[PDB]
Amino acid sequence: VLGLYYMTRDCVNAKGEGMVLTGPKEAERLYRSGLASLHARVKVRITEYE
Amino acid sequence: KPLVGTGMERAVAVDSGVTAVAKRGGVVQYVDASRIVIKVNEDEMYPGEAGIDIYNLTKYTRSNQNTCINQMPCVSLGEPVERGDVLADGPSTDLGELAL
Amino acid sequence: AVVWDILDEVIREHPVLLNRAPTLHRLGIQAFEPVLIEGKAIQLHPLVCA
Amino acid sequence: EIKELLKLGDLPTSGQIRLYDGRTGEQFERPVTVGYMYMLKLNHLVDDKM
Amino acid sequence: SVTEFLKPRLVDIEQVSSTHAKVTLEPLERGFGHTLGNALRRILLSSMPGCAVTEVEIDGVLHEYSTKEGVQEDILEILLNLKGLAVRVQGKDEVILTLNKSGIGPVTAADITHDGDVEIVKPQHVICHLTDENASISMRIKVQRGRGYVPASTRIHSEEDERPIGRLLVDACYSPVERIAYNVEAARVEQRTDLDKLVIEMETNGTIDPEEAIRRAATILAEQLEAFVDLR
Amino acid sequence: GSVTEFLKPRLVDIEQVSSTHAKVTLEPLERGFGHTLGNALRRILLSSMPGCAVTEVEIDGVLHEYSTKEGVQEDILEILLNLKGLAVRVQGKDEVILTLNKSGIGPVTAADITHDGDVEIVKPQHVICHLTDENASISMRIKVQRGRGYVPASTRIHSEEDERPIGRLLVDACYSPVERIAYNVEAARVEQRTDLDKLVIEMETNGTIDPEEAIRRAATILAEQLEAFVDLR
Repeated sequence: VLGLYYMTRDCVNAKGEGMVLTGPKEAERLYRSGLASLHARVKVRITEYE
Repeated sequence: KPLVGTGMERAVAVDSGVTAVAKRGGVVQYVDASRIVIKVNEDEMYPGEAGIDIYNLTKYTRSNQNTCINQMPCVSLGEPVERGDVLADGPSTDLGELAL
Repeated sequence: AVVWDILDEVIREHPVLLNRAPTLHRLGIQAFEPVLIEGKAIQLHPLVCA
Repeated sequence: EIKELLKLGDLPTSGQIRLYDGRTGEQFERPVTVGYMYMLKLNHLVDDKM
Repeated sequence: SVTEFLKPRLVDIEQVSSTHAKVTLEPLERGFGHTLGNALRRILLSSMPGCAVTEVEIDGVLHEYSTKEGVQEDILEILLNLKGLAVRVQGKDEVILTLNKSGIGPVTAADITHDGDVEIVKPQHVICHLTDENASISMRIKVQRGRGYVPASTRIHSEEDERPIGRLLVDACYSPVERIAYNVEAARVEQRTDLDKLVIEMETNGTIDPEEAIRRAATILAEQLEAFVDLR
Repeated sequence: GSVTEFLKPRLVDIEQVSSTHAKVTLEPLERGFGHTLGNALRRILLSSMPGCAVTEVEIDGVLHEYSTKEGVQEDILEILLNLKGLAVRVQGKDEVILTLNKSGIGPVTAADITHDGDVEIVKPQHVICHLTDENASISMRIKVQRGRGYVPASTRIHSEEDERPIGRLLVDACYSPVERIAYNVEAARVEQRTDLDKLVIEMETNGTIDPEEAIRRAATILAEQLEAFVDLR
C-alpha cells in the first residue's frame, strides 16, 4: 500500500514535468532513465477497453 | 558493550553472581585462562595470613537452559585491583558491564 | 545427487495442505503447490499472511 | 543534546543520510535513517523447532 | 580453481513478435545475474546509438500550441504521432524529409517522400486524419543519429533563439529499444541449491531484431572494457 | 560527428595512502557509462576477488576448540577468532603450512611465525594471543588455503574426509580480500572536450592485493561473462 500510494502521488514541481509522452512504455523509459521524477504531472496517451 | 545504556548495567552485573569479584584488593600475581591469583595489599592482610587468594574460573559447563557458561580473565599482569572490582567477565558481560 | 532430481520430479504438481495453529476460520487451512528452498523455514507468499 | 552530540561528530544534524542501492546504484529518492541499534538473539532457534 | 567460473548456456530465445522477445539463461553466480541485468538495462536504454526524428516544421504554425484547420489532431498530437515513426538511415548521418498531403482520410506514414538513404520500417503507421480535401498539410521532418534520449529542455535555450519562426522540436528517443525488464529466479545446478537464472523481457521498434539489440549492447560494453583485461 | 566511436578509459592514477586503503582513477569515461562501470566493478570486487585464508589449526595438547591451555590468558576459541583476522600473501603455491612457537611471557604477534620466503604477512604486529607463564610455551601449526568467497565449516565437513585426527581444529574460511569499495564519478577536463567523466574508485583491503591487479582481474571476469552475451544466436 505504501508503494502504491507513493507511486501514484503527484508533486506540483518535478523534473521533466509538462512534457507530453506517447505512451506508458516511454514513461517507463523516462523514469528508468532518471529523466523525470515519479511524481511529475504530464500528459500521456492511453487506451482502454470495455 | 551497548552503546546506549541506562547506567544500571554495572550494578546488575556486580550484584549478579555471574561475575567473579575480588574479595580483597591488591595487585594481580598470576593470570591464566582457567585460574586467577591475586596478591592482597599490605594493609588488608589478616594478622598472620598468607596474603594470596585464588579463584577458579568456570570454563565450559552446561547451563540450566542448555546454553553455555564461560568466564574470561579481564586483567593484565601487575594490574592494581581494588575491592569490589570485577576480576573475571562472565557470559554476556564486558568489563563489568552487562552486554546481552 | 540423483535423489534431489527425483525429489524435484515428484513435487512437480503435488500440493500440500498448510495450517497455522490455531485454526479460527475455514481460510485457516490452504493448499499450495510447493517449491524447494534452502534453509529451515517455510517461505510464504506475502498476500495470504492476512 | 543528541543534536549537539551529532554536530560534534560532524554527522548531518537531521540524522537522515542518503543511500545508494547495491544492485541498481541510483540514490534512494528520500534520505533514509541510518544508525546503530542493539540487537539480541533469542533462544527460539529455528533449527530446533523445525 | 578460483579463476574458473560457471558459464551460462543460451537456453532459449522465446520470441513473441518481430519487436517483442524474452531471453533467458542460466547458471549465473550469486549477484552476477543482477549485475549483468542492470548493466544491460543501462546500456540499452541510455547508450545504444540510433536514428530518430527530432526537428519538424509545419507551414502555418507559430509554436507547439498553434492550430491548423482541416485536421482534427492538434499540433501537440500530430507531433506525438511523429514521435513514433520507425526510421533507419543507410549510411547517411543527417537527413531531411518532407511530406505534403490533401485528402479526406488518413495521412499514413507510408506516404512519406522516399529517399534512397532513408527506410521507414513501419510504413502503415497513420500520421493523422484529415477531414477535407479543401485543406492541405505540409511538414518537413528532420532526422539525426546519436546516442541516448534527449528531452526538449536540453535544447530549449535563449542562445538557440535563432530557430526560424514556425519550427517544432521533438523529444527524440534515438535508442531503438522500447523496454528492458530483467527478473531473477533462484535455480540450482548439481547440489548448489542457490544460483541465478536471468530472464530479460525486451521490446524494440521495427529497426532492430532483439537478438541483435542485446548482442550490440554486449559488444559495446565489452569493447569499452577490452584493454583492462590482461588476457587475450 | 564521431558518434559511431567510443573512447576507452585508462588506469590513469594509482595512489596508496594506507597499505589497506587505495584510490585509483579511470579516465576518460563518457556520459552514463560511469555508473555502469562503477556498479559493475564494485559488485565484482565485493564478490569474487581471490584471497588466502586459514583453514587448519593444530596445537600441542589441544583436543578441541572448547578446551583451554595453561599459560595462555585467552581461551582457544578466541585464539581461533583472532586467527581469522590474520592475513597472508602467498604467490608460489596454492596451499602452505606455517609454524608458531614461543616461550616468553608477553603478547605474541604474527611476526613470530616460522615461515618460508614465499609467505608474507601484511600486518606483522597484529596480535594472536598472550602468554603469562615462564615455563609454558605456545606451539601452533597453521594451514593456509587459496579460495574464493566464504565457505563455512558446516559445508566443509561435507567432504567427509576419513581418519580425521583428534588433534585437528577446523576454522571458518573467509577469503575476500576487500573490505570496502566506494565509487564516485564527476566531469573531467581532458582534450578540452566536454561530456567526459573521471571515475574514482576507493577501496580498503587487507593489504594482500595490488589494487591494479585486482581491478584488472575484475575486468577479466566481467568480460569473460559477457562473452556469452556477445555470442548469442
